[PDB]
Amino acid sequence: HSTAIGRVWLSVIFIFRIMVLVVAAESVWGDEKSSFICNTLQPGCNSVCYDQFFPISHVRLWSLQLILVSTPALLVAMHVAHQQGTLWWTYVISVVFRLLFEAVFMYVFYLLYPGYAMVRLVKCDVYPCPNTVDCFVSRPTEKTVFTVFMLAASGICIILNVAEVVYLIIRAC
Amino acid sequence: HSTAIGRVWLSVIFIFRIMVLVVAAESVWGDEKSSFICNTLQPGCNSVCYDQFFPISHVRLWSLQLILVSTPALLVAMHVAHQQGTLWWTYVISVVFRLLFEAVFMYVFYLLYPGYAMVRLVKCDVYPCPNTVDCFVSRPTEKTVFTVFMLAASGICIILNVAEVVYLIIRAC
Amino acid sequence: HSTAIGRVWLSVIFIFRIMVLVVAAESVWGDEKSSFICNTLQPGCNSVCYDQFFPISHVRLWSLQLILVSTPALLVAMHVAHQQGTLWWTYVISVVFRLLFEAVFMYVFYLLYPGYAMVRLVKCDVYPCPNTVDCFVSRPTEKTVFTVFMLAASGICIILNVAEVVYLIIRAC
Amino acid sequence: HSTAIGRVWLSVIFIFRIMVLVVAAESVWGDEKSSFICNTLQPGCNSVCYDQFFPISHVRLWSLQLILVSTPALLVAMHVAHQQGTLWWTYVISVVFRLLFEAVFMYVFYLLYPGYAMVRLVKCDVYPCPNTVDCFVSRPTEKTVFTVFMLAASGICIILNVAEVVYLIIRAC
Amino acid sequence: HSTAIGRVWLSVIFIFRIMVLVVAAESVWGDEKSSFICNTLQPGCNSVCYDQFFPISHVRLWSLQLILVSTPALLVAMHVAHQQGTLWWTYVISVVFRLLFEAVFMYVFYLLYPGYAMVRLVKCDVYPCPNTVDCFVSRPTEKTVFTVFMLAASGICIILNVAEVVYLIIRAC
Amino acid sequence: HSTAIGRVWLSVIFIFRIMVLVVAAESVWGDEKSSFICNTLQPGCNSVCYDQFFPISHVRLWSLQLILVSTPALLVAMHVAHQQGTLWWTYVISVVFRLLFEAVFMYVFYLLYPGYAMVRLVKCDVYPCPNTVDCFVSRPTEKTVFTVFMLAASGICIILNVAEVVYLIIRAC
Repeated sequence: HSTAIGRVWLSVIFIFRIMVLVVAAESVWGDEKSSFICNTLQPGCNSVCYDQFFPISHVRLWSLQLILVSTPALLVAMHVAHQQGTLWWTYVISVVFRLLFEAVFMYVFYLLYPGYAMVRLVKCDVYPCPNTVDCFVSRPTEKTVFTVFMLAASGICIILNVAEVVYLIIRAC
Repeated sequence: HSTAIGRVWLSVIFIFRIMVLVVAAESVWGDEKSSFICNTLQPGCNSVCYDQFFPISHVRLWSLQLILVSTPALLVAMHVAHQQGTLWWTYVISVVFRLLFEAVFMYVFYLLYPGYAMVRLVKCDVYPCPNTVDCFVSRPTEKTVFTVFMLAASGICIILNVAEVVYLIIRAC
Repeated sequence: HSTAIGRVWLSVIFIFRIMVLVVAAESVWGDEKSSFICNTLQPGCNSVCYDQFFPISHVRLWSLQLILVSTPALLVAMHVAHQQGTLWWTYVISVVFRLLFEAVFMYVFYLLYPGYAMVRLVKCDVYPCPNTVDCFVSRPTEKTVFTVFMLAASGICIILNVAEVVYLIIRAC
Repeated sequence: HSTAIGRVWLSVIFIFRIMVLVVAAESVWGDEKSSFICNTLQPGCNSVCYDQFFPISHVRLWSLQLILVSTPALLVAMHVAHQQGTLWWTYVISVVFRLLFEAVFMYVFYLLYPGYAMVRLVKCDVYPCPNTVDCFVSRPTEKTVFTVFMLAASGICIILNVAEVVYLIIRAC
Repeated sequence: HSTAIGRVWLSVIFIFRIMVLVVAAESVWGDEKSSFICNTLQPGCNSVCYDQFFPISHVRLWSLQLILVSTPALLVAMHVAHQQGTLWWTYVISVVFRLLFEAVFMYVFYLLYPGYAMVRLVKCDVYPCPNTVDCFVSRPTEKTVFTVFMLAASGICIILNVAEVVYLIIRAC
Repeated sequence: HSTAIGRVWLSVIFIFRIMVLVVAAESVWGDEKSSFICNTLQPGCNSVCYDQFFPISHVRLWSLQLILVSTPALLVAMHVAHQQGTLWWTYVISVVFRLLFEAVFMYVFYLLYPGYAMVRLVKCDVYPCPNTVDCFVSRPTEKTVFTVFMLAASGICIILNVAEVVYLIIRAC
């Protein structure tokens, strides 16, 4: 029932995000916290500083995004298999929710990590760490590269979803 | 035999909980105890303080909940395959037990963790740790985010199960 | 050839034990010995004290129990597939051996771990540890919770197997 | 083409050895060398003492044994599938080689580990460790229990293979 | 629709790259950063020096390359399955993009790692490491061997893709 | 199209090498470098000495050998499936290349590791390690046993491949 821009391109880009996330989950972000060390001798400051600068990691943000993005698609597949009416409205609503999930997660990424580029050193000033301590991020450049790849793919998904809605509206009218 | 509110929505939400739990099991809670350190030099206080504040972890609580929730569904599938009567009563009983398991595990979550928000620092006062020691939770914010997601999905399951019972009762009458 | 009490309930409970054991194997008991530390500075006392108090871990005891319990079931399936007589006697013998394996492993659990509740601190007095040393068990409460779940499921299996034998005897007579 | 004593019992026991070995490979013998510590401060003596007392571990000895035992069975299956004559001689030869592999590996186990019972402490006197040092085996009792299970299953395989040869000879004559 | 030089040789070489990358991902590059130590006592200099000399690791560069190389192939397969016109132009465009991805990633490898040979010692001069510190690469020779294998396979892919384009053009004309 | 000596024996031996390599990859060679320690206090000498004495590990040498050995077999399978002429010449060429790969990798094993027997202690004299330092190999005897098994299987493959060529030549003439 889908048009060519979402049947082929959107599915392939989604598979691309799946494969990239799987590669970068255990490998790039495997030692995100274990190798996250701070210049201070205060016990327990590695954990609090890591949590302060990484409230939720990129992989798990992308993992949650991919699950949320695929949820309307899973709903349609579950709904179609059980019904088998006007399923066109159901599909366009699912695409709209998919677009909203992409936009929301991209905006969440902007809020959580202002500036899509990891930095080697982060200035951590939180209890119990005295004054400001220097904590070092594991693989900042590698994480930045995969962040650019995932964000670019997400932006492509946003554009493709918008084109999907426009194409379906034009098809209806 | 199920209605639309449980055939599609409840199944999709259950799959959502499965995928989120799988993502958050090895990744978020992988280093829950290894990186759980306390400010004291007393040997063995990391283990006792972790056990005191985490009698059972969220992932394993959710893992047990998902197994328990799916158990009445597994019973019906096993019963139907072997019988192949009035299976409607069997299904509604399974839904009621599924609702009870969701409510019980949510209440257990309330008892074990009063306040659905991890804190960076926990005040541990237990033998052999002298007086009160400061122990630090690994990824408190990330665990809090996944706790909110899982609890929200569980609440949706509770609402959907209640709607399932009401819809079936209305269908019968 | 089986009756309803073992065809459905016993199989589901067995699957429940499988899923719970898989969840609790790598997660709960993954760091049973690595995080098992003692208050003494004597080298090698962590290993000997862990072995003294845990001659065989609960997961491996349950893993061996599940393999042993499923062995008569595997024998019948292997025997039936190769024969395809009076297979009723073969089935009831397999159920009896399954019941005996459940009872033996439960009794073994009683002998190895008198008192089905882990304790945070264990008093270890064994060579080369001088006098008595304080060793700390990893996740004592979480292991206790899963021990209760597994033992309760095993007790249900014992009751269901006894009911299976009684039902088959009543059916024959 | 096989008789009942090897078609059912031998196959089930082989599956039992497979399942037990898989359970005991990553779990029991996972930390065989990492947690193998010696009482000396001499660097590198943990490795040489572990190698001296464990030239080849039980799991890998059993893993090699299971591969070798299944090799004549794999040869027959490969030979039959490609031929599809007097395959009875081929089968009995495979059983004889299977029996020889079981006996050889059991004898190898006797030579490598005289006395089928792990000991907590081993007296290591090898370069560069000065004089005799005390090294501690990880999970000696748990490894002993699984050693007894595997050796008992191997002995059952030896008896079943001998019965297989005798039954086939009686069938021929 | 493909000719023999790409249907057989290109596919086999791609499978060769997949298998080699899988073997060398967890094994060779598993401890790339954990065992990457520097001669300095400055905290956090292992991470910054590793990132400076390895902005993105070879395995993840190859993993991204393989995903990108297979993307036009995945697009054609997705497009063909949904269409089922002049698909010859679509295929040759996919081959051209595949060739460009191979060339771009090979050039990226040249830029990121000038000189396709790992060195045991790297001179790291970056904040906060004082002056120049000596950092040691894990398995430099083994990584060099797999780098040569992967680059040689990539060069073969480039040559085969060029031959694919030439053969198709000759076939058309 | 293959004769009996390569259809059955060569395939079974190849499967034997696959299973042995899989068993010995994560288990025997899992801690090859992590537990490779040297008697010196010079930082970074564990890595350089390990690389000096193990330019490429046995498992990865065998993994590359198995991929290379199976490559001509994969080429024939890919070629046959796409053609479906004189495929006999193609098969014998593949066998010859398979024999050459076996011989080349065995000779490479001789060059990289002169003497097919691991030694507990290796005399490392390389920068920055001062003079000659004593480094200890992890599981030298266990690695030696698996080296003998793999080399013996490789020698059997060489003999079987030579017999395959001779048998095919005799069949043609």
